[PDB]
Amino acid sequence: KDFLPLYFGWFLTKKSSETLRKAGQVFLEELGNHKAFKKELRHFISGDKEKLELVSYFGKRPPGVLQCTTKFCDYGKAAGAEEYAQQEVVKRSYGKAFKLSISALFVTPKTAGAQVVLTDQELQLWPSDEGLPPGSRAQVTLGCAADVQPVQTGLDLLDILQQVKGGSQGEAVGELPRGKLYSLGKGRWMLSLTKKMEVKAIFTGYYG
Repeated sequence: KDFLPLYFGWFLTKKSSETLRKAGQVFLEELGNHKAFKKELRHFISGDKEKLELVSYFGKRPPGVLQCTTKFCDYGKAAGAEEYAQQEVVKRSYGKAFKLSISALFVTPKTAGAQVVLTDQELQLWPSDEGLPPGSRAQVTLGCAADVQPVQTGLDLLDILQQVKGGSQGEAVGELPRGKLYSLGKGRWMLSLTKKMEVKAIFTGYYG
């Protein structure tokens, strides 16, 4: 038996990764500057030379190219890993190029990320291990706070998408070049892009 990757996912191309990463940074710089954000600072961090630099706050960022993870396998140790990797669709798609659609950027006290909206064919690659449809958790992580783990970004996203589903999104508290800014409370923020970003990526396995 040959062992599996650390994980499967869509790995963005150099160009797409650079584009998204840069858009992510601009958003953190813009957000940290926004009046509506500075007002809610107490809900973002507990601690207290007045401005918070969000780029600094999300002090852990992906070292290489950005990526959208499907199944964490831990070389076969993760539950369902073998079952996921044995699927025809996974084996067929391995090394194939895809286009991912980014619909929004979001920030919480724990993570910063980009929401990915998967096509139906891409959803075939989403593992099957709430009231939101499958694949809602899909995202690209842009940054995390010092003690936060990668799995958190997907959780943060779902929590945001639930707030939207319930109509607690609210009126846009601002307008950024790329879209409307929304305050969901508890340090949560979302930029709904006027125009969805398309990024190119390759579906494959990372071995560490």
